Amino acid sequence: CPEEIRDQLLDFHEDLMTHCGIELDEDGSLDGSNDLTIR
Repeated sequence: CPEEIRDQLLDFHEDLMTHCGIELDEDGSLDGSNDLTIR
């Protein structure tokens, strides 16, 4: 099977949110606070 058992690969889709683009699209995806306690 693929890596993700659920449907496809990751987070219900890739080329959506944070991971296909990480040069600054991750940096845009990490928008504000309240993502982790290390903030």
